[PDB]
Amino acid sequence: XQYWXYATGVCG
Amino acid sequence: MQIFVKTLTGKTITLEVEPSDTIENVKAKIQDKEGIPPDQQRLIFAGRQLEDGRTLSDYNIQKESTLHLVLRLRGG
Amino acid sequence: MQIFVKTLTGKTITLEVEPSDTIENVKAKIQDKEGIPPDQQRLIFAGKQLEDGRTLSDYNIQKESTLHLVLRLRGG
Amino acid sequence: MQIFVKTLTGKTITLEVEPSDTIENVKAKIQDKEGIPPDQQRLIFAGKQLEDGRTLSDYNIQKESTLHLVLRLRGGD
Repeated sequence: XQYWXYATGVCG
Repeated sequence: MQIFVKTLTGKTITLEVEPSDTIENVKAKIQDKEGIPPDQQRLIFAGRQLEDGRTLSDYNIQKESTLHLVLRLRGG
Repeated sequence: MQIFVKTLTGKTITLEVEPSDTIENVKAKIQDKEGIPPDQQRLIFAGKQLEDGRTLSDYNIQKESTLHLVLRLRGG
Repeated sequence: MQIFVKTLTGKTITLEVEPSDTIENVKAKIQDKEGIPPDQQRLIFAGKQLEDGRTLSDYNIQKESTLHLVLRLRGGD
C-alpha cells in the first residue's frame, strides 16, 4: 500500500 | 449528484454528493456506510491522491465520476 | 483444503494447500501458475498484509478463503 | 525502437528510444508528449522502480516493453 498505479495499489 | 468509489475487491460503492462537498465529507460518507475510518482511506481520481480540504469541483470530479479507494494495509 | 487467489486481471486461481503451509510456500504455488517471483508478491487476506515465515494456520485461513495478490516492487 | 508507457490514467503512450538512453532521458521523452514533469515521474518495469542515471539496457528493457508510471502515496505505510 505505499504506491498506486492504474488501477491497483502496489507495495514498495 | 452521484459518484462511484471502486474498492480493491472490485466492488463499487455509490455515494450521493454535491460538488461543494469536501474530500473530508466523502471519506466521512464512506465511514458511515462501510465502517472504514477516514484515516485508513486514500482516494485517487485522474491519477492524483485527493487532499482532505479540496472540494469535489476543485478536482473536476463530476456527476458519475469514479474514484479509487485504496486502504492502508493492516498488520497482525 | 482449497483456497482461492484473485489476481489483478480478475483471474481466480484455486490452490490445494495445508494449514501448515507458509506464506512463502503459497507464493511458490502462485509462481508455479502465474510466473510472479515470490519477492514481487504480497498476499492480502481480509485487508491484512500477510507476512513471510507465518503459516496459513497462524492467520486462521481455512477452506475457500480468498487471498488478493498484489504487486511488490523489487529492491534495486 | 519503440516502447510503451502506461500513465496513471491508463493511457498508453509510445516512445522512440535506444537501449543506451538513460531513465532521465526517457522521462524527458514522456514530458515532451504528456506534460508530466520528470520530477513527478516514477517508472517501473517488470516489478522494479527505474533509477534516473541508469540506462534502459541496465534493466533489460526490449522493443515494445511496457513501463508503468506509478504514484507514491502521501503517508503510505
